[PDB]
Amino acid sequence: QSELTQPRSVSGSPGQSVTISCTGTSRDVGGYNYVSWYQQHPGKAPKLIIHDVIERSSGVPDRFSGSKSGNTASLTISGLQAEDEADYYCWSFAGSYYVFGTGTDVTVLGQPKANPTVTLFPPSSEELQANKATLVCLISDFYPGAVTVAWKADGSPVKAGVETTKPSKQSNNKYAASSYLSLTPEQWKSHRSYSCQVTHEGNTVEKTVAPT
Amino acid sequence: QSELTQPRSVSGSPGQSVTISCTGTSRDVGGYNYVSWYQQHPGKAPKLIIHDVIERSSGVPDRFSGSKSGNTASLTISGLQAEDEADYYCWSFAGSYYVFGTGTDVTVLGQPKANPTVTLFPPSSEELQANKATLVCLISDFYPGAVTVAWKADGSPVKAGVETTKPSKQSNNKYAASSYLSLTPEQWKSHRSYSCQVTHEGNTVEKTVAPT
Amino acid sequence: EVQLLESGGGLVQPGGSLRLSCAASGFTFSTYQMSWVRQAPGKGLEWVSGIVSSGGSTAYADSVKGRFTISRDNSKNTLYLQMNSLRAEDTAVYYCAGELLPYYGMDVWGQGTTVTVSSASTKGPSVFPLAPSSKSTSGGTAALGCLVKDYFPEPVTVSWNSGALTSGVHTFPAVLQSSGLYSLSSVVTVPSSSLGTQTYICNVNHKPSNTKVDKKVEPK
Amino acid sequence: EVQLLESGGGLVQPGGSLRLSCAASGFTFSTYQMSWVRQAPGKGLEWVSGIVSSGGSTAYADSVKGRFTISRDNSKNTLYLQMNSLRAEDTAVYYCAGELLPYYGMDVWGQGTTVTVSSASTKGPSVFPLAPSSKSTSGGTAALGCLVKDYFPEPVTVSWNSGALTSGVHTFPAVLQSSGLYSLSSVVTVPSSSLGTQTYICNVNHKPSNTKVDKKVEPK
Repeated sequence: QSELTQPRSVSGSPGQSVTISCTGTSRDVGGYNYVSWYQQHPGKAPKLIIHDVIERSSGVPDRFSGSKSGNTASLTISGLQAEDEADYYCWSFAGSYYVFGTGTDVTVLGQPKANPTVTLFPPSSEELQANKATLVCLISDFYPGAVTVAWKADGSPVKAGVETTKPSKQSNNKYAASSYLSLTPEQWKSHRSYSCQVTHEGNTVEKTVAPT
Repeated sequence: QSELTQPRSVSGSPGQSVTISCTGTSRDVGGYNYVSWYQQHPGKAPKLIIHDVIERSSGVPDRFSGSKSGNTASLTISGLQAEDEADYYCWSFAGSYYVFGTGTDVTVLGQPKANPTVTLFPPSSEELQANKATLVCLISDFYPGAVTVAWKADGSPVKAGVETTKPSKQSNNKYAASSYLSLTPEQWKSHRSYSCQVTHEGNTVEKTVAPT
Repeated sequence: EVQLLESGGGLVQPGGSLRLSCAASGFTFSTYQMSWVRQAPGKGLEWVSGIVSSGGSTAYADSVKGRFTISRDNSKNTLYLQMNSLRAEDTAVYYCAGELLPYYGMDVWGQGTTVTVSSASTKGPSVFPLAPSSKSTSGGTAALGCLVKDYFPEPVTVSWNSGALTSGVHTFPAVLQSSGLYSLSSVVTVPSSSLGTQTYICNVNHKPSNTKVDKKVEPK
Repeated sequence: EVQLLESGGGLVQPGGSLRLSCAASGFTFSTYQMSWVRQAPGKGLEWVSGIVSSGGSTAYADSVKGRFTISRDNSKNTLYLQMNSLRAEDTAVYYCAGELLPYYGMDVWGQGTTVTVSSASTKGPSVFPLAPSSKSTSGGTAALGCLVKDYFPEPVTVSWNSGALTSGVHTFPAVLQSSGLYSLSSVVTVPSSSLGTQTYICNVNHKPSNTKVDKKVEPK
């Protein structure tokens, strides 16, 4: 039917303003004054923040405003706060259907360096009796959201059987990832120690488990 | 020795500023620059928001500021938002001890008047076999935080055995209350119906239960 | 107060069918116009079908025309979406959303129901206890948890001591393995000093497979 | 990450004693000044005792001197408060709170432990199921719940389907009865259509009396 084009992402620093544009056709954003904006945090339903181009929903501060000029609607957010970090979608009536825009991921920067907390578990008893063995390296509360994971057996690296998630953002826009090493019960028993060595911003943190 | 006096309560409308004073002595608020402010929502730990008279904590927006004149510290909050509704405590070093201020309850107003949802349960079978009977009238999502409960048996009022709570702010600064009518299993059995009748701003809502 | 309560999602084969429902309350359902909106993993919102306050009169995204039917009954305040001949690209969270005055926008939203369209079958999780080490228990604090291995689809729910334990709890996002199965871990950090008197049970729930496992986590 | 985990609160007779604990993690405990702060029901924050990073050197509110002792060891990273000769006015949430540089203020906080000083005794709740009507369920929506009668002290925890159920759950504030016992109710609102197929269990937790009840709510 057609698309309502937004920038994929925009970032700002705390206390600044960002504007998000939304370009449609004379049939939608230019085809009525029925433009809404939606805010959506990870895992929650969208919240309606602006309706009828310019009107804030109840409880939405005046830090949020909408506008329009020909076929392009805009949302401006001023005094940007950590909590404004989210995806935003415009929306318009389009005569015989409705359409959401393509979405803009808004990141709010600043926010301090956090180094990860690393927690490493060795295989459990129940797992070994099951003839499987999983080493779990949990990495949390880091910022920025990038880490490198290296595994070790005695000295010497291991590279076979590793699966690591992408960093995702926990409640607080501080990041968490996970890494798994699958071993056979008899390779777990062949070494004296296994290590999870996590790098973030030049700095490596290490944890270590052992058959014991 | 040492108090640190704050106004009990201050209210503002959305988008406005409010200031909160904190008067100590030359021996505390006047006796160091070690004045902090705390924000605390119900049932959660206090959050440090200003330290060293004037410095904001990480992730505290610019719209919180602190100052001082002689023995009085002040917290100003500008562009007041729903989430600013909370209690605020100053704090100072006091030489051989620490002291919290007396606390200020900050209310943020407007917010739409809301009519309550009433939900009335009759006594359960398990309860009645225990030889007791409790009618439960649950009142939620209302604004402001005043309601009036009347109970009925068939036609007529019942004022004996009623316990009703004070309204409390639920998550959303919309209010909830409950009312409990304790009867004997035979006084419950001896009417055709019981009613919970809830008034809020001159509007009465009624719910009605009966034996089977 | 004003809520929309949805049900019916699921794992379905390609060609399969599913009916979603959405029971309303807190507002005059019959005077609001109602939509289904969906969102695929990692992707944007997309409007799907609309029905006007009365019923009968309906609009469909072209993506689903001929396959989906939005309906309602205002006597039972319920909204439906019949989805037929489903394909993998229909894999999404589905939301019912309502709109009293038309063109105003949608400001009542359900919590969403996940629809998975796959040729892969449901696999229930294996739950393994991640025992507090007898090392860093020289220090004040201990990490304990549960390994939730080899399930499909998305998602698994983890709570602790039937939901009474909430402090110190971090459930991590799942790893998608080569095999196409997920695993995740939940961790609780607790006072070491509690590890003798206090019982820590992880409650794992995975709907698609009707799996509810309680696993006691003990010192090792 | 930077966490303080407390234990030890309780119901106590006047004249009794109680030791609170607080196990730290994610920061250098040894280098922080540590406090206990309490808060009486409906009242304000009250600083109570402090101990310097180094140990030994300690300050006390006058409210509690000769009765409370703050201690620490920086090898277990753990903070203590021994409370002797408790009186009813000592009834409060107690918080662990630390501050690296003195005079700065405190922004690590424990989650709080409730201390009740009463001539008491603990009473565990009776749990009664609040069954959905066959009168309301002509419409889309059903209210079901749990009645939690006659407990002391505060608080009771209520969760549903062992924590798996979350949406549409409202647990109301307790009523203090003439008797001096509390009662509360939890309610979940659910699609009526789910009532044949879906199990609803309320999990009621009252620590003081070691009570954990699970009660199945069924249509009658």
